[PDB]
Amino acid sequence: HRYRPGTVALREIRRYQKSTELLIRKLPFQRLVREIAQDFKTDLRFQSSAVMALQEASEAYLVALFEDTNLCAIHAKRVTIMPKDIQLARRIRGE
Amino acid sequence: HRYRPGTVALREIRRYQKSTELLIRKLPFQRLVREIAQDFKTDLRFQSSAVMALQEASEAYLVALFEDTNLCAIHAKRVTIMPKDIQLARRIRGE
Amino acid sequence: RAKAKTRSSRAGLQFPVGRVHRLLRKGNYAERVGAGAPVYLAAVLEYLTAEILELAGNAARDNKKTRIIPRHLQLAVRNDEELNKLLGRVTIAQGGVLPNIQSVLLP
Amino acid sequence: KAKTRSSRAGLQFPVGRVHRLLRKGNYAERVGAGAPVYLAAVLEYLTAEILELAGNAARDNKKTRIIPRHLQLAVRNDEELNKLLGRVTIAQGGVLPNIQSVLLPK
Amino acid sequence: KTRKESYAIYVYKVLKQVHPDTGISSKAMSIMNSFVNDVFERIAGEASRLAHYNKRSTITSREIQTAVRLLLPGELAKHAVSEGTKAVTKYTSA
Amino acid sequence: KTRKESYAIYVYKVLKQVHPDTGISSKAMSIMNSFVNDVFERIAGEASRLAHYNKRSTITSREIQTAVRLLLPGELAKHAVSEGTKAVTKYTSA
Amino acid sequence: RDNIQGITKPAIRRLARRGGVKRISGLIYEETRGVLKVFLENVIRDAVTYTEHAKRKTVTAMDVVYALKRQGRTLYGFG
Amino acid sequence: RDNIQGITKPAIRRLARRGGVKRISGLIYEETRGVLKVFLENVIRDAVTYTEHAKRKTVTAMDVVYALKRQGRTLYGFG
Repeated sequence: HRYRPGTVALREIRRYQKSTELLIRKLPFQRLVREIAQDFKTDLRFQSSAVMALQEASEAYLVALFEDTNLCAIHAKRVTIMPKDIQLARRIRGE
Repeated sequence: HRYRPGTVALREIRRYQKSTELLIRKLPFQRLVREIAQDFKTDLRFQSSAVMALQEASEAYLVALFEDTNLCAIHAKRVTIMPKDIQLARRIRGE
Repeated sequence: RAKAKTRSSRAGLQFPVGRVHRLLRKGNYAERVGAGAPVYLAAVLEYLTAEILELAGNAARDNKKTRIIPRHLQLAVRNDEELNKLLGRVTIAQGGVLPNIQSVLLP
Repeated sequence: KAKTRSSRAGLQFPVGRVHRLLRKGNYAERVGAGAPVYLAAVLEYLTAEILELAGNAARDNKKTRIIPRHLQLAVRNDEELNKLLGRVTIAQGGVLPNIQSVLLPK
Repeated sequence: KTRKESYAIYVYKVLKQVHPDTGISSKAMSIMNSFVNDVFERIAGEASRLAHYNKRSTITSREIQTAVRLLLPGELAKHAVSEGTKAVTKYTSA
Repeated sequence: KTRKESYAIYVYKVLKQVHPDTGISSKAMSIMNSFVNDVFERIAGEASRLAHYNKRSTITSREIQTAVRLLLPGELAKHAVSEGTKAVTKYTSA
Repeated sequence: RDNIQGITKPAIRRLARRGGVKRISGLIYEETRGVLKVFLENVIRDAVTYTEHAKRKTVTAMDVVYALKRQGRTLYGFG
Repeated sequence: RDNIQGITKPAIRRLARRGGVKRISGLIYEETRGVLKVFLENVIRDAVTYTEHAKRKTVTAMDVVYALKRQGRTLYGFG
């Protein structure tokens, strides 16, 4: 007994559009932030609350960008996204 | 002796992209601005420079919108612009 | 000396008046400040807060709950046209998104 | 003998006027003694940087005076100055020439 | 330690006035505090700029009214203006 | 009538240094005069904001330097900061 | 009172040619006129409010510049 | 010290399924990973400058809020 391509994706969309959890992991993101911050100074010491704010802002920005690129992709009679759509959306937005 | 379609449009683009002036006539724009302003208040008198400033801002806005619409149109494997492109370009930026 | 009467009681309000006056004076917004500006500002702020809180509380009753959590605030804010226009570039922590799917991906 | 403060700092921009504008603009309640010099120097540097490119662009067209088209050409053609002033419309400026490669006839 | 001020009691009183039986958590209080602060800052800054632009140095009710009419979009603004006027009248009464 | 003040001779003095054989027109002069006020207002506002942030009431050189570093992007910041520091040192030397 | 028709057709063509196009359909003009009217209404209202506050009857370009800056289309060359 | 590999493929898939996408190609992940770094650097540089100006050796959660505010993305909740 096997499903067909298209159903479990809709089920996943419905399940994930009704929650307020956090998707990305914590420790890799914290390590990435603490490594990126190394290029401007030395021996910096982060608090225990800025990382959460950075994570929230990054997640919101990525979600908005993905929604816009999906709209731009479906504009052109297609159901798939390729980097051309992302580049065009970024160019049109103003970035 | 005739010109195949397309040449005159390119000539016009080249001619009009290398000069600075005002395209729309003055008196109809003045009448439209006066009517729109009178719609909100009665016994209103205008100076001589506000009309010019409004005209300049309007021209710049329309030119920018048309350029963005042309880019969105050439995205989807076409040469002719249609109202769907204008609507999508307005929607993406946020208005 | 007579008994003290709080300035908020005279105007029939709930938000404080003296605190707003002191904040306006000490924030070097202008050289001098009149008298009715704190009253006007307090009234406007109270009206806006009451409207938003009433909408959020009305929205929060559907889920068969009693308390209020930021999800209800986001749901109430994003479902009103004028409030959505006002807060056009504001992100709320742990807010989520409204359920919405396109009309072409459906079977 | 009175000597202007601009002469002491070796700057062509005024110093007293900037100080008075800073004090009377209710930006803060106290203003330091050495504040205006930094602002004067920065403004002078920015003005010189813009004017050099403006004149260099204006020299091309076999002309002497400067018209706003030359200023628009100088501002748009640079990278960082475009980022700084990518949020301003200049009256009587024109548009940078560019045609997409697809529309060309072949 | 030092003392820090907030807008908790007034918000709770308004909530009790509107809805009789309804609780609240800490995150909602923080969000309400931040929103109130942001709106107050915006309105006060706009009023100060408008008052300065006309070569006069005083902030009175007219500047606040004009700033409110300029900022708030649509029907909302209308309602707000009316409310404010009533309050001032009461202060004039007593 | 009444006196109106604007930057109209300092720009010409600066222009007479980089290029000694070039004049300017009226509209370009007006554009250049209007350009300076925007930068001045932006820098002054950022400096006032930063000064107010740290629970202090004073404006000095460090706040202006930090505002200049924050505002100007790209590569102009280094040259601008160097020129400002040199000018401040020269004035302090007296 | 149909002053909106004074914009006429060839002006849109000239603007499009300046922007850069090679082919235009037959339904663009209505949308262009609607967009222009929508923009002008907001700009005019914002300009009118300022001169209403100052107790004056004549509108000056200074107020228009101020409204354009407040909404934000910063314009240079008009004081 | 390669840490950009921490963001993996199923994480991107989960993050994508909130706008309504239904099919995912094979080259989106690299572009997203390249995009994220620019935003992170842009925020972090301003946050570090704000922290440095106050003569401190730690980053408060408040500086990040005023770092985000300047660009045009406010954040309610942390103060």
